[PDB]
Amino acid sequence: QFNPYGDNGGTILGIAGEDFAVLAGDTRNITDYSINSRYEPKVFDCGDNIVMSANGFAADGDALVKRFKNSVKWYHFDHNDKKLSINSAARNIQHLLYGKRFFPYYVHTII
Amino acid sequence: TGYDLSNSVFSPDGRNFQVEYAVKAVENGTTSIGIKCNDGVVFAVEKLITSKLLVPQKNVKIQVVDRHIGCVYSGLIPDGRHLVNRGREEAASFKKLYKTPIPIPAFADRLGQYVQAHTLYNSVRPFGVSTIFGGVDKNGAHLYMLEPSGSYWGYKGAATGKGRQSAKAELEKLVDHHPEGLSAREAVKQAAKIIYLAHEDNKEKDFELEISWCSLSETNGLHKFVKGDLLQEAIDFAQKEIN
Amino acid sequence: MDIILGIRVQDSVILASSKAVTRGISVLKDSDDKTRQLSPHTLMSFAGEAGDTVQFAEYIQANIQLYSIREDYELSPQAVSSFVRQELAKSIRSRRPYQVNVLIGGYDKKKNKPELYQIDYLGTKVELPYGAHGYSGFYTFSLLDHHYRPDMTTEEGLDLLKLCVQELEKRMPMDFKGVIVKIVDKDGIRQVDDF
Amino acid sequence: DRGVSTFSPEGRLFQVEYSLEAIKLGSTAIGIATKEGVVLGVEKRATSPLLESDSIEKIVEIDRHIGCAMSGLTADARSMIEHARTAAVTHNLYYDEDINVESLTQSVCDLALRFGELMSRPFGVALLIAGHDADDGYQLFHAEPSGTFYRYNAKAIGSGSEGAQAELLNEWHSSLTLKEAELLVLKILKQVMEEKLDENNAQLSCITKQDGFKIYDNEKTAELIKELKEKEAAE
Amino acid sequence: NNYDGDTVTFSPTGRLFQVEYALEAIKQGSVTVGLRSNTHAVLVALKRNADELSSYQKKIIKCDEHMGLSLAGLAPDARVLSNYLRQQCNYSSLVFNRKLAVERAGHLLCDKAQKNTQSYGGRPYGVGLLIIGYDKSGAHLLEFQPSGNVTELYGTAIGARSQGAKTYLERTLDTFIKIDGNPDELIKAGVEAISQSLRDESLTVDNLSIAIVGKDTPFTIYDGEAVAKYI
Amino acid sequence: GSRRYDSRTTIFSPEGRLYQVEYALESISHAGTAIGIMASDGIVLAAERKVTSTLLEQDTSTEKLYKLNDKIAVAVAGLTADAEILINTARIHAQNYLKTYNEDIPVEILVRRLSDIKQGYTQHGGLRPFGVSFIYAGYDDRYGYQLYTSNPSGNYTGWKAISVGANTSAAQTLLQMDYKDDMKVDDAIELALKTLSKTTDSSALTYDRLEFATIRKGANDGEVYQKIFKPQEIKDILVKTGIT
Amino acid sequence: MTDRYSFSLTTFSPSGKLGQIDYALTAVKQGVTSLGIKATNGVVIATEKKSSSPLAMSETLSKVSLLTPDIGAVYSGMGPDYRVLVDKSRKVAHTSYKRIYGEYPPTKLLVSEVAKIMQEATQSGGVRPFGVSLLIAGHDEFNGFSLYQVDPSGSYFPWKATAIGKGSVAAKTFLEKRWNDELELEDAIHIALLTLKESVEGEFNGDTIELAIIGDENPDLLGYTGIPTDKGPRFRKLTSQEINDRLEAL
Amino acid sequence: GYDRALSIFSPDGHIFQVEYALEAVKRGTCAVGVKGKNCVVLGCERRSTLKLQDTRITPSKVSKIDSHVVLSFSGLNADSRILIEKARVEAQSHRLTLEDPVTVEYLTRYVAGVQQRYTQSGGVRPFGVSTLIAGFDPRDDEPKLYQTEPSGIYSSWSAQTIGRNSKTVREFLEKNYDRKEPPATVEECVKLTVRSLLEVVQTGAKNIEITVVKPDSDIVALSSEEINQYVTQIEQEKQE
Amino acid sequence: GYDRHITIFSPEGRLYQVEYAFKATNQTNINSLAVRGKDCTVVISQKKVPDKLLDPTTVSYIFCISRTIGMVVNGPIPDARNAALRAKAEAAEFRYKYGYDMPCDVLAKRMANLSQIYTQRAYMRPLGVILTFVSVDEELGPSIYKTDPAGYYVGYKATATGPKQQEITTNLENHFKKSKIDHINEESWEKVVEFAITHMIDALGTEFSKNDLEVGVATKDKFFTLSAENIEERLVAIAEQ
Repeated sequence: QFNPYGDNGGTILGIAGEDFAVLAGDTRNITDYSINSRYEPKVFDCGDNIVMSANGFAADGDALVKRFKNSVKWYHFDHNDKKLSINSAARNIQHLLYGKRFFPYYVHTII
Repeated sequence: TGYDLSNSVFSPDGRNFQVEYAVKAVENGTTSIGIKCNDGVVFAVEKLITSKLLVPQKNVKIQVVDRHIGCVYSGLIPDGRHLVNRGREEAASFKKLYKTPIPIPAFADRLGQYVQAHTLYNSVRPFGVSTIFGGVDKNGAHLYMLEPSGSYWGYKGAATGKGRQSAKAELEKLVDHHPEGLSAREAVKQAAKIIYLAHEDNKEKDFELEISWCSLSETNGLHKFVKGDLLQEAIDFAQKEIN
Repeated sequence: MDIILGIRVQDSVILASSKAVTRGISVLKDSDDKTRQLSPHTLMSFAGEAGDTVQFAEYIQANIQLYSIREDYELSPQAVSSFVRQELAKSIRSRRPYQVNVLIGGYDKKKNKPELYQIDYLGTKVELPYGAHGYSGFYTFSLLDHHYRPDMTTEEGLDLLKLCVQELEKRMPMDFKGVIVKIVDKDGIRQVDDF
Repeated sequence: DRGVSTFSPEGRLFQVEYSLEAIKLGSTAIGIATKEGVVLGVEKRATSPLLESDSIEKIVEIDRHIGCAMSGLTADARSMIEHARTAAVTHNLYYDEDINVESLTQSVCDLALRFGELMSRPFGVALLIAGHDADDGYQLFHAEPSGTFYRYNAKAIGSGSEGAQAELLNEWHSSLTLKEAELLVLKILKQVMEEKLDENNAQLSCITKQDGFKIYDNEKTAELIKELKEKEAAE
Repeated sequence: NNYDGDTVTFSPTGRLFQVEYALEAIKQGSVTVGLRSNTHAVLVALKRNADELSSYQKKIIKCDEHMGLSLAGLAPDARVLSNYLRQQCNYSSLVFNRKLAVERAGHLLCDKAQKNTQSYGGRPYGVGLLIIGYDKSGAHLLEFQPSGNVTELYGTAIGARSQGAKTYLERTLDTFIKIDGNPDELIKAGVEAISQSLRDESLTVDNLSIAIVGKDTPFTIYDGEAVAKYI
Repeated sequence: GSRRYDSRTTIFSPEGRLYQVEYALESISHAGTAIGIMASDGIVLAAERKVTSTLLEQDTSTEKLYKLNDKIAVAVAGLTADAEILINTARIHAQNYLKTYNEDIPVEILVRRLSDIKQGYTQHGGLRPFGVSFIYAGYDDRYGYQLYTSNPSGNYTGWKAISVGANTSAAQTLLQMDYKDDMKVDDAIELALKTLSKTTDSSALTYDRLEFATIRKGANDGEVYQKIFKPQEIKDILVKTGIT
Repeated sequence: MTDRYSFSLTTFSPSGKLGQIDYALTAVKQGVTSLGIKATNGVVIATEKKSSSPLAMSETLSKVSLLTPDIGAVYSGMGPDYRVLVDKSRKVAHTSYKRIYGEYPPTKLLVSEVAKIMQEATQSGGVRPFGVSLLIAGHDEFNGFSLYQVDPSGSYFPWKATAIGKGSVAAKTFLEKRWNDELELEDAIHIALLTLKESVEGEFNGDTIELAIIGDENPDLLGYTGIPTDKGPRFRKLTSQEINDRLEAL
Repeated sequence: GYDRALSIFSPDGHIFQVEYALEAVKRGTCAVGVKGKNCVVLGCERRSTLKLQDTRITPSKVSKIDSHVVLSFSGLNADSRILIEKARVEAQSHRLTLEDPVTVEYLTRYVAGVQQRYTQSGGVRPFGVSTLIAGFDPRDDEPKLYQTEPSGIYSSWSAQTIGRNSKTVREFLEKNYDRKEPPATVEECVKLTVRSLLEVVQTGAKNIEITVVKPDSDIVALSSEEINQYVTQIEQEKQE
Repeated sequence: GYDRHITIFSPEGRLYQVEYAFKATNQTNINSLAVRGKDCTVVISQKKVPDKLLDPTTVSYIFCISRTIGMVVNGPIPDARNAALRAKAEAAEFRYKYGYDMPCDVLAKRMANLSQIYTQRAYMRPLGVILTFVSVDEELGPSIYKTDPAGYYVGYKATATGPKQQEITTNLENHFKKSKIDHINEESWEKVVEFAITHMIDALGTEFSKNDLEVGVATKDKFFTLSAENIEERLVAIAEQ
């Protein structure tokens, strides 16, 4: 039987300051007991001053980040180069994720 | 009448006038030729220069289908492209099912049936292009020309566009004065001449010459464009003959 | 949800339907009318899978009301039951079937005679003097076999129903929080406002 | 006949141009944009004295920050309003924010050329879409059945428009206040309407960043009619 | 005449009048100019208002970071076509992780427009477009025409009176073609070229629109106070 | 395009008439007259066949009177082939109502759906209407005996007595004249034939140019019998009423 | 883009005519004469085989067709339309009857089916009516022998005897004299051969005539034995010879 | 399916098929409605080119959409059946999802929109019908009367008429209806309605129909007998 | 005049579009002829190559439809190829579904029914062609069946088609009046081909070199066309009269 999911390990971390915020993640990618790469970054700049990590099953994680980055591009095109508020990003991501509600993205996401 | 206002209606003669009107659009186009040589084919076309603002070399008109077929056309350029995209779908799906790349007669009838298809209904317009195409296959070389009606045949040489007649006469000469065969590189020169000779009729503006060829010995059976040196060598050969 | 009963007397149909709604471990509500009125002289009670029961009743109700308006005419209880049976029999081979059992009690004004129809979620219909759905039958069908006679007054029918509810309160494991009782007769539907 | 989507030799779409004729037959609609707000007003034009005048809804809310006035075949605008409302509410659901007035307009304008052998003919109604957003402030847009929309400081549409627009050309300046604009809309309507302007055959409305889009009561406009009549007695 | 009823019909000379009338909508459109050196490509467009109270219809649309077009004719058609183009650029990015060739954008546009000239019930696009981009083989300028004919050039203009700017560039060819590594000079020449297509009005702050893309320049648009610099 | 050859069958005249309905109605005015008369205790259907040749198989035949169910029958005026399409439609609709409600279909309900079909062909779809007019003769246990007519427009109306087809102007005035509400079935039978006799566009009114049917209360009480007359029986009733 | 003709090509003219049906009837009028006669124990249908060249082999072109083992058809008008009708008619005899009830359809019912197809070309989008009139001759256990006529309108009528095409007016009159309600089949064959001779220009023999009957059952024509209830087809084409035999006693 | 755009614009900015639909309404038998102070009365002409009608079973001219809203119409009868049915369905659908019967405004707006849809869809002609929709909103005693027309526009009316010779009686009602003073009694409103029909109707006979709607789903049709008494009554006040 | 543009009846009951498709039939100005041997069926058509630029081998109106079926077309090439491809597809599909080779007459009927539809359904035009199918059928022996734009088809003893058809038809008509048999009574296909070319010469009153003709022969289990030489050999034997 084909298992469509995997698990590539890693861990991520976000803390908010007064006028700053951080998003951190280790750079190790694994399957079972092997190391795939010792440097495979999972925290990404998505423009409009938003950083994103989708930790869990890398293929689902990459798919998502990629889609949200595209969401940013089209938000600019469709609404006259407006800036995407961090809260509007968050909401847009809810819809991205819940869109696959019955075949989920195996990722715990932080921006 | 009314017989000519709708595509696919027979006039009482037995003609479909709208195909015939499409022919007029072809006749209004720039000149293109095909020469079938010993182990290949050569294609050339007249590219008129509307302005010194056209980047020379950067408005390519001869198109390749698969790896081994070249097509060129006179008339409505968009139509020609649309027909080539179909030829590309036809040739890919042939290769997908049968593994062998599509034979040239086989390919000719795929374009043939599809063009003919546009003479069958009033809800499409016929193709505004005559197309000269061909290449090398498992059985040697093949040159073909295909009219808006869907008619096509194999050719020793062929031509269409404004310069259709002079080119035609110049090709007829070649068939007589080289009955045993014409070589790949010879035919590249000859093509360059005949485009120049048939630039008599679109004398208005001046032009850019463009050639391509598909020779089993010279291009290894693949379609390539004639560029740089061998191109200029044949431009020169044709400067020499309008003298 | 749980228990639904009905008995046709001389010239009325009496429907009794349990008042409790239970989700798992909690009795969420104890005053639930498991009933829809389909037309002035027709009543349908229902029991079965949650959501499905009301969705079905309300859908049937809407359909019958639309018919009433179109023809300016009340359908006979036989016809309404035959419609409802077909709706269920249709759904039984559905992708997701309706999981609802019903009793249809109505007064046929054209033949002055009450009628009671018992139809399970499969679209299995029968006309009965008295009927029940699920586990209620097991306890009451023996009482009714005995004490029922075709020419009972409406209060004789209610007293007979009282026995039926009492036996269920004695021996049913589930606390069904009493019944809502409704009478259907020549002058329409009304509810006995305590039991 | 000939195609529904055909070009004239002039290079314009027949069916669009004829729709533009039907809009000219429409009742008058005027909008003026100010740094304090945007005002929309319309001629109601009850076709008989018996028709209950306030059942005429030619000014209509899209969201709390966007309003709409119409002119022409007004039944055609029903579905344009529906689409606009849905687009606005939808965008708020996807983004937790108000949709930009220009974006709303562009969305409505997409609909408009979606016809031919999708609907069978263009719309027979022009729209004045007026709203406010944080990035571009107060705005007034003219949305045609051609698909094109223009932004106006002030604009008039309908049968009174040719005159009315010329009048707006003289009177609009960049420092108008809201009360001034309200009066100015009332003035120009009175001027172009057949029947005599009162609080029953005309209607006013505005959109402010603070209280959003309100249609005015009949009692409230009545006093601005009074105030206008009094002002014009002076000098 | 009888043969202009639709696109599916050829005239007896072999012409498609529906396409020609579409070509006509362009010429009523406001003028716009394109031109490029070896390092940059510039669009300059003359914007048109409806009256003294209206905005100035935007005429330049961005397609990707490396590509964009100006329009003259039916703006909704330009919006459709620019939108189609944005998607193709975005698909090249997403699937192939490859910024889309300006030349391919050309062929894709040609082919989309051709569909609408051969089937019944459709209509030709009623707009002309100028496409500039900086791609893997340098600066580029393309002239799209709704007949389907797309053309690569050093410079051109389309719309009303465009014929003035087009002969101007035809002279100025060897000057501007070598404005490499200067953005402001290349723009200057475009602003001068667009001036040959003026009458009765000349270039004010909120009627002029300029766009530039090139070697180290993302396709960016300049309007209003940002173009005062060039008036 | 294809538009060039499109009649547009579903459009308004500048006076607001549906051209195609009108011309179909005109078509029906040349069809054999059919008459329906309703009594307090039954209904009569009578119709004239299109000028029969002497070789046509007279007895095993139907072109005017068709059976919808056990309680309802129709008389046809117009194109026979069009009518049969609509008839089988109607016969199914009848059977569905039975399967759904376990009750025979009320007469009006069947008439409404058939009329609603006709209406559809006049508003959408771009096809020609059905060149058919019906007299519906039926019984139900709500309105007793009922007569209706429907035409290509999809309009229907109820009648005590009515005609369709040829000479309905003449035929309607004759009926208006000698009809009374208390009238019994055997009188209506006689009225019907007398009326065709006066409006027929040929000289003799013989049995071989008639179809005839009665729906009587006549049976074993409460139940309704539907009688499509054999040719011998039309001859018998034609002599009995003294038309021959 | 395929069939854009989704509107009627037959419509009512101001006078109330349906032009295309009228014209289809005109086309039938031109067609070679065919006829049918009901006997008491049989039915005969007949028509003229009129060849385009003498190089044609006209036993190949067959104008009288079997539809079921007890039903046959003949026509007048356009042959190609007739051909596709016989095809559709044979299939419909199975799909909507035999596959349901296990027996072949009765004559009137199958005729009803054909009429329905023919009617539909009168109304459906993007088609002309059929250009034929059919004569269908059949027997079924509960109706006996019968003969029907189907027109381009899709209207049909039963006949004791009739003819259609070119010389029908004359031939209907010839039949009217000779028909009685006591004709044995051999007599109707004889009458049919006489009636057909009036309307025939050229040679008149077994090779220029196609003639079939719906008569008795033919066990010799069944192909198998062993089911006593299945008795073989009642439809039978007469041979070139069998026709000529009766032109002797003509 | 049949695509053709049957309703399109003309060079003068008119949609002829819509306007020719109004012509079919013009021709339709007259219909009127009047708002009382606590009722609405719907009156309807019935053309008298034919008696011998069974009037038990011929479709009556005022239709119940729900038990608290009715609808009359002028124009094509077959067309009106479609609008009515659709409206009746939507009316039950609204009760199912919203748990409340429709408002007269809502239902009018729905029917109006169906009519509008048919003016810009392929393969369809507009409805040759205009309507009066009248009734009382749920738990509301203030009366409602609305009108729709083939274009799809709709609005409220103190009183209104449609159909043949409606221009005549709109004149009469404009002259005979004080907005400051609506017909107080039911009797009063019914009388004003018959009076306006008699400007156009011929005999009082089987030519007039009246239907009366009071609040809380209180709808009754008047019988010839009682209508006769209104005809007789106004007649004998013609003695001036 | 629109009852002349699409396939609907004219007032005199005619389909003008079908008639005009018959006129396109002759537009190639080519005559074809078919005859039956005992073992074979021969078809000959005129080969006319006007242009010196054409590759003469690509110019042909005889098609190999299946292993056993040959088809010669009278009419414009695009419609001919269209009909050829379709009949090839139909022949192969028939073999797949029913487990035996499609017969000449059956294929002829099938192609005729397709043509019939174009005369009834409005959006499809008729093809401007006449299709002469040939085989040696396993059940029927040598077979010639022909199809037109009307949807008509029939079997032949022999046949001819084209502008000069009538002269050829009557030439053959007369031979069979005399011979009194259904066929060319000859052992080899070689001599039946010779017969065909002969009576074509006589009827058209013209002379043929090896490149003025095109010949297809159908035999037991294969149908094949002849080359320049197989013809030249055959013309040369004709020289010995």
